[PDB]
Amino acid sequence: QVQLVESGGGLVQAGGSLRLSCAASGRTFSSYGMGWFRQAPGKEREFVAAIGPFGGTTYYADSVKGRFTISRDNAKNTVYLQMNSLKPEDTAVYYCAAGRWNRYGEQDQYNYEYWGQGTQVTVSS
Amino acid sequence: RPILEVPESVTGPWKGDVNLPCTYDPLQGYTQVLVKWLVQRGSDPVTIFLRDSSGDHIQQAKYQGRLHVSHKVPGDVSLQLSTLEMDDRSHYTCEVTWQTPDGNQVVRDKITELRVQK
Repeated sequence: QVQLVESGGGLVQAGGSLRLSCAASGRTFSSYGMGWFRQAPGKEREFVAAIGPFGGTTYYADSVKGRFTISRDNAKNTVYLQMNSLKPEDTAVYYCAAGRWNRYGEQDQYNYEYWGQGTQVTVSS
Repeated sequence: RPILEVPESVTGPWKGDVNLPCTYDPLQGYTQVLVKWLVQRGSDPVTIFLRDSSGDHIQQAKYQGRLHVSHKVPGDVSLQLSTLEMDDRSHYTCEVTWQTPDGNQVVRDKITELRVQK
């Protein structure tokens, strides 16, 4: 049983930065791939970024590559999403998720066993 | 796409047998072309078993005669390990590759933790 809790969202000005974090409860955080997904009003939920178990390979959606950075602190059971050069198109609810994929399938929502409740991020002009 | 079903953990008895379940619902038009089981060594997965067109292949002698992978029912590629040693405790990854009718390939994997109990 895993419990995922996101923190850090809110209102930000276009061009600014926010850091999201997700804290997981449990004993073996380091053996889970961790992912971030987002859903804009009127659209389907979509992959943002992920970081795999063990060594921690990183994965990014094309729309966020170079602007977003994902990392994990296994001592803190926390995954971080550093959101730079934010655009109004990044406005959405951002969901943290945990799965036991290893090197493949990290963008597939069915590959995740646990879903956080999501936090709103709003990028204004 | 396909989804592999693998429990988070499995516990088997010391000096006994255990099965590491790995199953999936086969999708129409998907042909299974590769099955691998890998043991995790730090950051590096290491293949212990490989199934392809040519048959089954065990990659280390310490597993010869101790390791078997189901092949009877499509979608079940569970791994059976016999005479468990304490050193068999590890994370294991089940990894399956499929080919679609347009020649492209799709890969899915999933991790279980094997526990060995005295």
